[PDB]
Amino acid sequence: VKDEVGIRAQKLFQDFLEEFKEDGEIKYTRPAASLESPDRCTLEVSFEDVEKYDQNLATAIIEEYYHIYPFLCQSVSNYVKDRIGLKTQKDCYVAFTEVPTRHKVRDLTTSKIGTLIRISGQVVRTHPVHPELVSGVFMCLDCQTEIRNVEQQFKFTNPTICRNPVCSNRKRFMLDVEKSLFLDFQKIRIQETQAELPRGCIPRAVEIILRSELVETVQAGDRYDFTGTLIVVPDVSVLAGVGTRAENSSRHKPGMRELNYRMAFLACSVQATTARFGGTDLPMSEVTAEDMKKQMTDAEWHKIYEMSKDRNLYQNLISSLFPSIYGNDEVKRGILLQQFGGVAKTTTEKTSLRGDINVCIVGDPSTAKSQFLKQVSDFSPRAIYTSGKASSAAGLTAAVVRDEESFDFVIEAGALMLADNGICCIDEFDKMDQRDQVAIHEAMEQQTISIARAGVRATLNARTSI
Amino acid sequence: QLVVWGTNVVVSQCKSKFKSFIMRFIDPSAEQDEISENIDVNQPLYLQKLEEIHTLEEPYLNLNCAHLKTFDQDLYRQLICYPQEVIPGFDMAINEMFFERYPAALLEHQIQVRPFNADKTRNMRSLNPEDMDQLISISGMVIRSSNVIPEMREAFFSCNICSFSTTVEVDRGRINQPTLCTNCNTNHCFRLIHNRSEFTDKQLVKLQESPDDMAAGQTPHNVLLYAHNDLVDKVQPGDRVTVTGIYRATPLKTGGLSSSVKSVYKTHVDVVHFRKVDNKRLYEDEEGKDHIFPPERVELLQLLAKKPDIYDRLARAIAPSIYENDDIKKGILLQLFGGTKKKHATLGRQNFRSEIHLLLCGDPGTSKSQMLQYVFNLVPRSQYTSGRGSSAVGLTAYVTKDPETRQLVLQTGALVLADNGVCCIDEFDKMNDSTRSVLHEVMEQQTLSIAKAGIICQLNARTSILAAANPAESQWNKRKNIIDNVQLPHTLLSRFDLIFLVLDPQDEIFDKRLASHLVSLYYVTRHEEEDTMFDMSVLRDYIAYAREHLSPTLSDEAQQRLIQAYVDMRKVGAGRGQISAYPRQLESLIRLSEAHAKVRLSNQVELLDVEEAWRLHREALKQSAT
DNA sequence: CGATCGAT
DNA sequence: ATCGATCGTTTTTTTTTTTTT
Ligand SMILES: Nc1ncnc2c1ncn2[C@@H]1O[C@H](COP(=O)(O)OP(=O)(O)O)[C@@H](O)[C@H]1O
Ligand SMILES: Nc1ncnc2c1ncn2[C@@H]1O[C@H](COP(=O)(O)OP(=O)(O)O)[C@@H](O)[C@H]1O
Repeated sequence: VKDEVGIRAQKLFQDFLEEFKEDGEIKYTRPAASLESPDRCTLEVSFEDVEKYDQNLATAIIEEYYHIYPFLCQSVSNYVKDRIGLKTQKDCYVAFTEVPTRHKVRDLTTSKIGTLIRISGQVVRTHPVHPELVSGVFMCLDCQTEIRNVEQQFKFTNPTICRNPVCSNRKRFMLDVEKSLFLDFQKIRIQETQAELPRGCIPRAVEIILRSELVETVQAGDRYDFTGTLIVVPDVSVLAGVGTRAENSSRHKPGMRELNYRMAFLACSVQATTARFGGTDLPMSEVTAEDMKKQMTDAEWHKIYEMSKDRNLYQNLISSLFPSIYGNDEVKRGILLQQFGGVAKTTTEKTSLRGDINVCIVGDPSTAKSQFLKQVSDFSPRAIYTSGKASSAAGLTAAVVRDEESFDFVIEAGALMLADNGICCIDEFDKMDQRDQVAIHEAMEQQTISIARAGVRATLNARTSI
Repeated sequence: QLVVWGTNVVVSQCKSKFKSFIMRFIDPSAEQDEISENIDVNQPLYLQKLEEIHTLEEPYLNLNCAHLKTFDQDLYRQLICYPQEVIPGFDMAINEMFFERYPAALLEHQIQVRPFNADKTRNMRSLNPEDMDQLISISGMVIRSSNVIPEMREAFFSCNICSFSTTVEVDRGRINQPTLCTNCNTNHCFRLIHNRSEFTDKQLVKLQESPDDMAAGQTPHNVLLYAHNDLVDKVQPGDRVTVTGIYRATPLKTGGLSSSVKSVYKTHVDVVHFRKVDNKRLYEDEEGKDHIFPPERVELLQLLAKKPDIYDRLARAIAPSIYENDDIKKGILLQLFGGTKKKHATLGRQNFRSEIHLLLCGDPGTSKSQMLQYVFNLVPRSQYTSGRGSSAVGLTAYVTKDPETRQLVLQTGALVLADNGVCCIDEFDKMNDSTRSVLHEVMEQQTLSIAKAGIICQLNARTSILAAANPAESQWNKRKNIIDNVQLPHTLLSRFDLIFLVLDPQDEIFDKRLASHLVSLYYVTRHEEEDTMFDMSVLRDYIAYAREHLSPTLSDEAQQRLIQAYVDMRKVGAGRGQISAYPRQLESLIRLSEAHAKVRLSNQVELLDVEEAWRLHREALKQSAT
């Protein structure tokens, strides 16, 4: 058998990181240790570390991956067995990283298969969860049906010959959805790189699939880093492929399916970068590893006490975010209170009580009232800005449709409307038409709003200030 | 005594005669034929080219049959009728030619052979039965660039007992198997899997016939082609390209529920070779790596920089022949040398690009549309749209169905392809308010954040203007300034940096000079490299190279003049319904300044740029003293 | 064009 | 078990009216 070298390779990789892996420590045992209780079966592995200890299995890896891939799961099980009293429930999801090379939609051939390469793009026209019971139990009809075998191939075939008997070899048993092997994925599409925008041809799009742990964490407007698992796609039927056709005409001595395969692509790693914020228990650049209410929520108390104690820090902070700016010193102290919290009471079922406050700017022309806020989109989280006429009243509403795509009437979102606990300010409040204006007339105060003419029980809500 | 069944060929004849022909070769196809010429090579071009290519070690030759005319055309004809039987022998001759070149060379990376040049057949319209296995070559216009597809010749196999894990490939369409693969005793049945096996790429695209070689007043009936590995996406759409191939006929399946077969064989051409035809006259694209210049050109570039005449030279080299009142072409040239890069990777704050924004506006007399139709044949990111060519969504979100996915997709735009570029634009006062409230967003923030039911985006978009706006009038009305003549608001009209005004030249006289000279320009249909020394490309890298290695910096020079004179520059508070001076002007002044220091390549500040800036201003800021 | 089904 | 004679087998379309904002 071919990949027994890969077996021993990741075996003794385990056996090394069974000892230390990094400075008397291991980076992929405590993830596995957290795994041991629920047994969720996802562990990313550094690709650098193959070159560290295994001495360039990368080229042993990055071509015959698709065939080698399954053996990594057996390797995973062999890892978990060594110290845990183990059953073979264990599985292998991977979310690979620490990989250098970054190729795009153009270097595509028959020669690109079984790799781990990292690739980006865009996210469009997403699509939902759609499960899969890939496996089950199936053989002849009478008694000899206990079948946890390898029957989980994409091309699925109930028909199996026999295990114990001479019995039916096309008449199958019935099915198992109870104690067998199942899993999940979804399916979405991707457009050409906006970092690679040439002329001429279209945005050639790729098909894409996601395993368990990858799921519902892709999203429109985001670039990525995939695996390089380009496929032979177990397709079923297609037209225009009028090449030569073949099939095994067996030995002469004294079923058919037309063959035209198409392409798609699969991936088992993501770093949805440019879309990552982190609240306060994330250790930042400047921290103080201390004890606190939570991990890093205020473990820099060692200074934040000081930044909460001075009678000077009021004015200093008023001057600690307008270094490049000079004007009055009243909005320079008031505007932060818009970003600063409100009331946050703990009280009755009377009605929603609000924390936020309305806020304004007026001024004569060319006073850099814009530059106050041009940065604020770059500043706060949740709080991205554009203008109101920067879109239509498909800013407040969605784009009103009168053609059939899914159920022929869709207004279920907007542009103001997705600013939950961030502000999406606007400019030019004087010449804008009196539609969103009277919408805001109550949408700011009574943050619980409705529409008609296309309503799926229309009840939406504003959340922030202005 | 050996030849294929339905043929009259023999392979040793063709290979031997081609080998003798290349040996009987001193580049005679243009050293004996073009004997007036003499390539200084009294050696075959072919062993010379195996040297040129194995010294380069970048394989994949090409041939042409004009070389192969002078030899006995028995090779030529029996390559015509049997090209699938005579082509690869040329590659075998190449295989021995390696040995002629080098014995131990890379004798495993293989060479193409791409002949052509018998003649145009005629054109697509007029074909016959007999031209089915022959040599054809026409061209026209392109439709598409479609996606690529593998194609097998083999499978992968498996087993249960001892793991008979094997393969076997295809001849073309007929395969064998035991009850196993590598069968011994038949311990199981045959296991076949379909992935870990042999594949080949190829792809098909559709192609037209549309030069003016038309059945005139007829739509061009179009052709079709496949592709093969080394010719796959050899061309992108909207090109005219030559074809070299062999006609290829194919049945159609009657019905489909059964295996019946229809009378009409469909025909296409296979692929040997094509001729991608390039026409990029204007100032070329922006890869950066594939454009680097030599030091010898840097000599001439800094030579150009060594002229104080350079302040006017390139502005004078803007027009091909136009010699009236170019006094703005200096103001053009600050965008020719398209702006400075005052980056904001420094503080993370306030992101003030050296935004350069100027438009031309005036009467119809000025050749704004035609000048700038030619300047479309200058600008690297040349665009040309205008009022009522495309809507706001005609600039962005070209969203609709895609039968490639069998689904609809979120899709394309216009401006984000033209970052840093220009679109020559006219008829500005033509659009709905839907557009032109986008331009406020970009002209004032140079941004975009988008929200639709599908994808929601915060992209990046940013570039500089050219435009050729017009009024609601035919002539700019005397005693009614463009302060209101062109159709815009009260101080948004004032908002622009400065639009260097245009208008008809109010002087009857000067018509005759150029009505005669620049008609004689046509009458001769050529130019002269007079004092207007039109550089072939010596102008074009001072354009190109001077976007990148330059970083204007301010020490003390080009700032302080209006930093004094702002007293009366902001005594402007007085005025009834007017528009006046504002403290955005100097931003534009610094930007102009670093721009004009781009010319002269002054890494530190230029001071004269202020003086031409003040000139630029007060030549066209006193157009409304009223 | 496929599976059923009968006998040799 | 083997062969042969038995059984049963079918798929193709694009566009016009009133309605709602
Ligand atoms: N105190 C200041 N700090 C920084 N920039 C300023 C200040 N005062 C004025 N400016 C400049 O003045 C310009 C004001 O233009 P802006 O007010 O945005 O135009 P509008 O009046 O149309 O909003 C800005 O570009 C800004 O850089
Ligand atoms: N210097 C020049 N060189 C060549 N053509 C000129 C020149 N000056 C004027 N023209 C002519 O004037 C006409 C200008 O019309 P055009 O600019 O296209 O109208 P609009 O101003 O609406 O764009 C063109 O047809 C052009 O041939």
